[PDB]
Amino acid sequence: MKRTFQPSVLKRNRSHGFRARMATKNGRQVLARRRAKGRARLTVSK
Amino acid sequence: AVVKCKPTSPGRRHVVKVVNPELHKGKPFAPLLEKNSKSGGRNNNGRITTRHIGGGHKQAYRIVDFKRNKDGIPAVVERLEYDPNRSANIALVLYKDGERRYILAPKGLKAGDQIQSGVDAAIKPGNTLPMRNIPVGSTVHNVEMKPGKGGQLARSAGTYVQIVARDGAYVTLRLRSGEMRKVEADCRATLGEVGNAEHMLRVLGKAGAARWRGVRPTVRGTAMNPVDHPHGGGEGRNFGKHPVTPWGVQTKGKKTRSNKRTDKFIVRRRS
RNA sequence: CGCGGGGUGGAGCAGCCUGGUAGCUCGUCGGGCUCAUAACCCGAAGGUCGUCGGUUCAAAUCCGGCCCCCGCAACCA
RNA sequence: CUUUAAUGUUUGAUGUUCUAACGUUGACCCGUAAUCCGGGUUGCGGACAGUGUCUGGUGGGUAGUUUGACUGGGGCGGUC
RNA sequence: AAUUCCUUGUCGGGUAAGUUCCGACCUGCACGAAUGGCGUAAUGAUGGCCAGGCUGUCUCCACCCGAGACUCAGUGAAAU
RNA sequence: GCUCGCCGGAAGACCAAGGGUUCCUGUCCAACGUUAAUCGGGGCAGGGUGAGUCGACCCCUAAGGCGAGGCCGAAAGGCGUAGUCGAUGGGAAACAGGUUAAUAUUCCUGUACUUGGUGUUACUGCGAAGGGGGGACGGAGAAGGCUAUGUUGGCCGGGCGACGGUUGUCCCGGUUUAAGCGUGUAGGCUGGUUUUCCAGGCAAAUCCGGAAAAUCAAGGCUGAGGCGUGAUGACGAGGCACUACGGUGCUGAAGCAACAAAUGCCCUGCUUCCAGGAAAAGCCUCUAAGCAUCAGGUAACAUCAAAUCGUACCCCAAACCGACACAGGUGGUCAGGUAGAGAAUACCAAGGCGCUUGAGAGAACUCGGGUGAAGGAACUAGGCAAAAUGGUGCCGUAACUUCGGGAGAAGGCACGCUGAUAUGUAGGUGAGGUCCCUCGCGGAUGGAGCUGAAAUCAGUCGAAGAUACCAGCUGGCUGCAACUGUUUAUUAAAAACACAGCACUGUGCAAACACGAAAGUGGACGUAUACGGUGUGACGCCUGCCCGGUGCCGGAAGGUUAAU
RNA sequence: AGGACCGAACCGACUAAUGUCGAAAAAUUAGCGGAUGACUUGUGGCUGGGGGUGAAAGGCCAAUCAAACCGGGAGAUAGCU
RNA sequence: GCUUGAGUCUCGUAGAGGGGGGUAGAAUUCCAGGUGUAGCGGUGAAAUGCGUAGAGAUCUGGAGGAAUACCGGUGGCGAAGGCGGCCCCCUGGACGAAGACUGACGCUCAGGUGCGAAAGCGUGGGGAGCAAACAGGAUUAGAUACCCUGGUAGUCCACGCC
Repeated sequence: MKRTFQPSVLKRNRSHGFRARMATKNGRQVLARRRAKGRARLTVSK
Repeated sequence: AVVKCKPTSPGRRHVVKVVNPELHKGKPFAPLLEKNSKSGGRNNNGRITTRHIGGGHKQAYRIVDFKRNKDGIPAVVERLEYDPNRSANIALVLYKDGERRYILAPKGLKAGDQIQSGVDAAIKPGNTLPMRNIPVGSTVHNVEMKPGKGGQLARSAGTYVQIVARDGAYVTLRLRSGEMRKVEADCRATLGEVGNAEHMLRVLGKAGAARWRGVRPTVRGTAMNPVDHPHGGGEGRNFGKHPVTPWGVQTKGKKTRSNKRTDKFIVRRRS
């Protein structure tokens, strides 16, 4: 079997990346909530 | 020509090819080529609009001269090349001054036949000239719909429209569907009938034959569930409904002739 | 067991619905046409309206029991 | 009052023609090396087409719901 | 009959014995001609039946080789 | 450390991805490891990743994304032109050896290469977001020439050997060498060169293309490997020398031939068929607006620059994905010996491991298996499971059929080893010698050596010669479906779906239909021999009657008929 | 030449045993089907909730699908326990 | 050897012999418009059907497929089946004329080969008229017949088969 998660960081940053978020309006709402909730790990990064 | 293969393999016993020895066995004139990356029956929004379209073999798009604006210049057809995008054989001709172009090859066209376009050409297959010079009763193809459009009518294998009459300005063309159309005499038209007329006998013989062509399997509505198609459902083959399309529109005899501005051009509908 | 319909001269069918009067075709009988039959033409007879009872001025008919026939149903584990 | 002829007048219903509304996913030029698009020439159609508002029709393509109770389990039959 | 309720219908073949199988009879509850009909070489990890072959499936199980099971030392759960 | 046993087209050795110090050394044992543990992918501390040539970054595109203006939409926002991004694609250049506790095509030794700046010398016209060439391309098939690699022989070095033999046809180990440069072959492609002219290449063009002629017959492009050179160099088995006893220092003979031969290379070839097989840049070349005592370009030489980032370790798994040190899953490359058709399989080399609970006992019973007298499906829903058949050459082969098949039908015969034909044949490769030459990597001729099936006869061994692993059960009748294929990922693989074919029907292109408030796209850069929908589902013989109900199509005279 | 045949890797998943608090939230073993094609697979994009995609099973859309997950209406309503 | 068999050459004759590529006129059907108005078509009679949504009658034009009036005759050609509007090209056979040449090369002919009306069959076009089958209307004791209105395949063209 193949458990549903075989990673590839390029596709990870293309879908959940900072710029992948900031480029759209809906993404801008998310970080607004993330900063308000005070979560340190806003997105996926290094 | 048409030939039937020997029944060696199951799926070869029904294969009939349209072999033609005069087809150039090499690669085409590069400067008249550009990629034809497939769409997959998908629009700008990625949704599948037209079904049954996908897969198929990758083919490059050739550039065909439909307009024929090079007037008063003779041309010599070099080789009848094959084109993947159409069902008609194309001919790579070379103009007297030195320009090479592709045009749909007529029926009676051999290697080396002299052809020229323009408003003062001789009555010979392959020659292009406005319809107010063509004799009444003659047969042409690649008819230009609007003046300068390029050509919209009769462009497939063994296709030809017949010029019936000339109502002064408008000329009456009896189209391929047996429909009477009206078009202006200013438009150009190429003499003769499109070649490779054996396309009607070319049977595919096997299932994969449609796959590499680009055709994808068609699932009937009688097999699907009622949630996926207006038909379907029931415990074992129960059509019982008036035949329709996947979107409710009743098929099998429902006219969708709705343009209304082109009714002034149709003399007699397709009967 | 239940629901719907039906039983009309010798036979197959109208008419019942919304009651007082029973028609059509074939068949039958007698005559005629032909040398004889059929066919054809003319005339006529024949119906307890399944059976009983109630209701009604009056019952093929309205209502109910019963007999026979036809169709459906007789299902879910 | 009826049948009615000419004139003036009033609008409706069709036919034909025209060009200026408009369409132009026809050709050409410029903005611009750009097949988007805009502007300008020219041709083809033409007060159509198309859009908006009101309106009759078709309409399970689509949506929100209804689909009784009693019942010696329910259904059917029967009843209210 | 992938369809025949009645039915294991009737007859014949196959078996010592055949509610299934094969070929016919038509009494088709309720087959049927593109919701296609009747056949069809080849193909099928397809449905049913038969014969040969070969065997522990079985008549009837017997012995033996290994991993657990059992005992000792260490670690050490679970449903309830 | 000495034996034993296992994988060995992997359980080996390297990368991408993905993790993130797990790599190496010292030390420690509570917690972690399904047990102990001075052990470890565990804790602590320290150390380790060196690049002009590898890869990314960078130059340039695909799918597709974002998108100035613009069009469109209550707003958000959608699409899209110029552009600009985006590899899994194309584009410049390095190989051998040595060295560490851990890194090395990156450091050192030796020998080379590429892209540019600046300057000098000698010459010459250069110059685009513009044109052309090139880059540049499909599947399959077979052949020829080689290499990686392997075997044998020769040679060199060591041994002559704890139970009989072994100075000989004996045994064991080794016999390694690249990039680049020159030569430019086997082979492949193509007729060269010069003069004139031209509505062609958005303008121009000496370049490309085309149309007339002359002269001569070759010239040119491309190309693995071979031979020199690189290299009187490195390496090299075994000795010689010191032991912290792990290893270091020193030295170092032979280093060739023949044959067999890949799926690797020439080959991004050639032939053939069809379903007809990216784009742009770097590079080369031609010129425009222009600039010309210039600037730049070509060649040679000197010098400088080649930055930033990754580089450790794991990478068919105790580190990735599965909560775990989990019998699962994970793309690419190299891939030897014997037998064998083979990357199957059996046993081994290199190398890596014995799977992190063991020790006794040998009951029932359970699982993984062997054998089994007599019978041989009587078992049972049913031959489910097991058993059995199983290879190669040849003999022989039915009903039926679409004349291809059916068929490897079925059913049989010979299979080991030794000698002989022949101190190893037919065949393959092929040196020395001889001759010629348009002289080189040449062609004829020549045949030693090397190598090696298969057929027959004769003899002999066992119960058994495809002796193991490996490796079809066959046939008769018949239902359904034509056939390969697809499907309920995780109970249904089928008669279901798909299928080419056939028919009906809609659509004249601003096409129908479809996504979409719209614009715009798909359909299609196709156009009735086309596209969409529906139905049936190869093929053969056919495909009957009905327009009442319903839907659909056509025609409108009348009745009815909303808004206005 | 072949949706050709036998048969590895690769892909798939027909039969049986074991497993069922498993080694594993569908695997292992012994046999199987395809294996030049409608083949398989890597990397990277595109299509999305009454929508997507579908050789069509009402299967698949992150171990969840006759309508996914997360948050908000919302302490929904419940003649019921 | 010869020649009276047979065959070949020179000059001409008549012709629907065959194959291929074109063209003309009449008529029928349908479509379009105008003129114009109550029946048209059909039969022994009648009806189904068509028509006042305006047919038929009539004039002009156009699209079409098929057959070739008069010439035409127990006339002609070819082996036979069979073949006729006309034009062009290719091509076959028979006969007459006055001579020459080869010199029996002959006659028939199982098996075999080829050609061979119509109908019928496969693939692709075409489709006016006519017309299997079929339906309806009559006649009839019955009419799945003869009669009448429509009418699919086919009849027409190309390549094969029987």
